[PDB]
Amino acid sequence: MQAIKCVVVGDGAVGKTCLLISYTTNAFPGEYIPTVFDNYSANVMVDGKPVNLGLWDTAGLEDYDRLRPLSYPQTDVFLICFSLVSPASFENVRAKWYPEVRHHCPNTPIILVGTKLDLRDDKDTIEKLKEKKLTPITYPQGLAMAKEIGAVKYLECSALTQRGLKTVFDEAIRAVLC
Amino acid sequence: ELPEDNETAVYTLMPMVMADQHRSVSELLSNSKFDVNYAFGRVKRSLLHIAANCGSVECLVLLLKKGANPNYQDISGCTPLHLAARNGQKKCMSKLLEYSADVNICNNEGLTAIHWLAVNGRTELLHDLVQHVSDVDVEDAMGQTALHVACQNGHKTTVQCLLDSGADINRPNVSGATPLYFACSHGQRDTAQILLLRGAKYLPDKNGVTPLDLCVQGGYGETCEVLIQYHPRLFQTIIQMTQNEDLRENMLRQVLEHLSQQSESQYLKILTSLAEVATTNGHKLLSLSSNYDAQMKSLLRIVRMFCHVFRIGPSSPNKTPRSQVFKPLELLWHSLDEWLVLIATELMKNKRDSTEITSILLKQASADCQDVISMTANRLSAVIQAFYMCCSCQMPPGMTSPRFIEFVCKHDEVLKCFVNRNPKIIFDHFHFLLECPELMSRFMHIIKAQPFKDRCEWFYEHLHSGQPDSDMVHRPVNENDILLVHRDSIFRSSCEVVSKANCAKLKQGIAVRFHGEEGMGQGVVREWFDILSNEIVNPDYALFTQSADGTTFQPNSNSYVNPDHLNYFRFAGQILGLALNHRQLVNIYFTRSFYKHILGIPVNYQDVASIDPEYAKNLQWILDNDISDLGLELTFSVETDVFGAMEEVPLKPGGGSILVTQNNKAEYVQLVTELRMTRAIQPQINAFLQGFHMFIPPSLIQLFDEYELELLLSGMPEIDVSDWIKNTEYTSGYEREDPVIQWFWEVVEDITQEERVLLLQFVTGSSRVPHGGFANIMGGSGLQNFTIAAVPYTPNLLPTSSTCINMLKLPEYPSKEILKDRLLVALHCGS
Ligand SMILES: Nc1nc2c(ncn2[C@@H]2O[C@H](COP(=O)(O)OP(=O)(O)OP(=O)(O)O)[C@@H](O)[C@H]2O)c(=O)[nH]1
Repeated sequence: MQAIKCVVVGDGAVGKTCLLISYTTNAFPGEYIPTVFDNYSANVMVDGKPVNLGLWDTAGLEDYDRLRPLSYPQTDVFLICFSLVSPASFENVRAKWYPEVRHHCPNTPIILVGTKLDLRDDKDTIEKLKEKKLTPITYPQGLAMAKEIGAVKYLECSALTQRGLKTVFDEAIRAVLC
Repeated sequence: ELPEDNETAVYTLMPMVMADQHRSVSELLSNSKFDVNYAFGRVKRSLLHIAANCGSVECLVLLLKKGANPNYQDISGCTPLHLAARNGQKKCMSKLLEYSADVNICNNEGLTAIHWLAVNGRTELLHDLVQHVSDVDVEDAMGQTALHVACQNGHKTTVQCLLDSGADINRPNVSGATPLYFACSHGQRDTAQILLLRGAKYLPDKNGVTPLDLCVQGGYGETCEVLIQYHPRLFQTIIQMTQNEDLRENMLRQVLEHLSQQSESQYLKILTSLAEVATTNGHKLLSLSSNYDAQMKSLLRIVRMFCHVFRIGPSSPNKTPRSQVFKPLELLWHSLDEWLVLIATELMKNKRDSTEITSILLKQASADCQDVISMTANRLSAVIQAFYMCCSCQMPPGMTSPRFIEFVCKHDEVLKCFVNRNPKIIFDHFHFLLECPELMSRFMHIIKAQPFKDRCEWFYEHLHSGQPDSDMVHRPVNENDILLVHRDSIFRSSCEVVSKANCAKLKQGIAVRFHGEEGMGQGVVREWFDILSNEIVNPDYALFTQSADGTTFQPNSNSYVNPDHLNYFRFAGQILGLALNHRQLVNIYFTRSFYKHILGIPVNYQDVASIDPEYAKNLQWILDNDISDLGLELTFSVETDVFGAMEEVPLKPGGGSILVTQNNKAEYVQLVTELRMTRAIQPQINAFLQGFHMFIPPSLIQLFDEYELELLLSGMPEIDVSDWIKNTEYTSGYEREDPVIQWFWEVVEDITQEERVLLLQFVTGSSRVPHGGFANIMGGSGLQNFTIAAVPYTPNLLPTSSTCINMLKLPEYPSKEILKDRLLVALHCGS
């Protein structure tokens, strides 16, 4: 039996908590609660021998900006995450996350994932964004961002309606294995 | 010490609790009046929640002894039990229970300690917890029990403990879900197998979705074999599901593959079932009343799996039974033959009807009936297409079944009649002509008569099928396959690796990376073609000579000096054909003669002027006038270059003794053509054609003439920005810096056409422009519409663009004068 460590990193209010609770329990929280620490698990198969998947999550506060590095050691995969409806978080990837993750762990593969796809599909969301004179983030340049930050792959997923959720972890496990 | 204010107190306490200073907190807790139960922040989470979440066991006991309530729930309804349960801190659990912490409390959604514990699968904690938990089958808001999620995450040990505790095995959800149903949803093997041993029941959901509906959709072959082990009846249901159009074809292939390698018996079963259902669909397809789109799609859908699965051989862990399954198909083929006879009788009816039409012509309701037959022909075109695919897989590739060739020719009139009635049939179903050159000749003239547009896309879909595509995958190729050479001496460096490196490895990759650099970009690679292309036509190499018109290039007659010109010309053919394979443009303008050589079309008299216009004028004049009475005294012998020596050589064996006259002047000019432009550089052409056809088969490219090939190979010669914007004169554009856009429109028209191309060259990387205008711009990810991104303006700022993505970073210039000056400066530096 073999085990791997996977970590989720991204700005607060992005949907990291929703991604792992929805995947593991199909349940979507109704309220708005930041976190300080979380953990999950799953299973996969390799050559007839089970392989365990370990998933860690981290917060965004300044105090946890230093503890989050402390959770990186012996990490085998990273999942940098950003909010598809919040351009500021996407811009923060270049400013904060891409330098930060590479500074602590540059060797391991990096995967870019976009959440809040449900708000991205909602028509009312673009209406309020339009009044605010804002436009949602798009796919083709997001892949360019993945190249710029050296991320192996770029994916888009939902947590409420689960559109494309399952592919996120399949590419992650596929990417790390090969 | 902590301040009297609680907000400052918790902000001070919050950092230490992680550090777990057991002594330090003690004095602060004892000598301060702050309330531990106080909720802080919008979330209103108590300090106990933070302590419980982390592993600082000491702070828990101090907080609890101070009156902290372990049963307290925040707005989310999660108590200290939940946060500690997720992290599986056994010390926290023991101390929580010691001081009156109850485990039966639930959150807003009904999730309890068992659910979080089940998700993480900490069986050791489950052993003790269940003894305390009142009920183990507590349902959530959606009516899902603990076992539902535990099985979904595939925790083999978790389910074993729960079943030993009496957990329900057949609890239906609100929708009717079964713990097997959720296990198959995420494709778990061990949990599904365990459930079958205990005797899990198979029932469908209240919504009507059977468990196998997701299993086939998920394409988890591992779960299928265990399910079919105990329920062989459901094996047929998989075949039935093929009819439904809501299921993706790709998934069904992989699942059927996995079952195939198991044993030859199931391999035969899959083939037989596919043939049987295919036979039923075929008869339904022929019926006029049946839906036409659905039936042909279903039949083609099923046939594709049968063709692919047939080609997948078995493994030890090739005889008759592969042909026996064709016996159910020969029933389908027999009906097809009979229908091909029946339509042949229809031709007699049409021919008999033609007698009435021709008789009226000589002496000089049916439309609807013909349409139905044409619609029937369209449906008949689908089945024959399936028959071709079955024949194609009947033996190794590259060969057409002799049985296929004999009857298709036997019904040549039927096919040629249908195409005339419905020219779209070639572009809808009758596609397989491109494989057999012999069948191509019969329909090539018919196909060429059709509009070029319909020919273009049909070419694209076939060629792109065999591409080693990686664009959307964007997975880097193996470094062993990616070339790594220095850009200096591009012509020499590129060829050296190609010839030295293994041929198989090179043809399996697309990446072009320079040695010692990580640079990788479509625009950069597109620029690599430009530099490489220019060197090919560079007079220094002497490989190609400038044409008389000065706008086209063809191989130089003196190129033979280089000893390895055969090899290098062969390499050049590979590079040029590689661009056509992926559809990138090459800036070189080849001569009319050269493009004909690519297609193999013989040159004519006009091509003579490419080298000697004066001599061509003599060849056109001789044809235009009778020479029998003019006494030219010219035989089939003309001076020609022979290994750099001017000598008199007959054009054909014994031609010197054959006088040229009116009867034989037509060929005399024709023979002279290859004498000058083809034989002279025939060795060079032979090598070039060898390289070019490696990636572009002659039959596929033969479909297009010289003019069409250049447009595809080199691109559109005439361009205009109005195509991008699809307008001529608006007061505003995209409502983005419109006054700047107007100036941007004013500058582009003022600047000459040639320098506007250079602007596109910088962003795109190729001097030429793709066919179809701006509607078919290829960027980093293929089709990508050109766009411009606004940037804040700074003094002496020039526009910039990431060449991989065909997009421009245009600063918000406040005046037109600055706008035009800055781009002009960029042109100077960007050259
Ligand atoms: N409808 C919808 N809402 C989402 C989605 N992703 C995130 N949200 C909302 O965004 C809020 C903030 O995300 P959280 O659940 O707190 O996860 P997080 O942003 O990573 O917060 P931390 O894990 O503490 O860093 C959630 O409460 C959700 O309501 C989504 O994909 N669809």
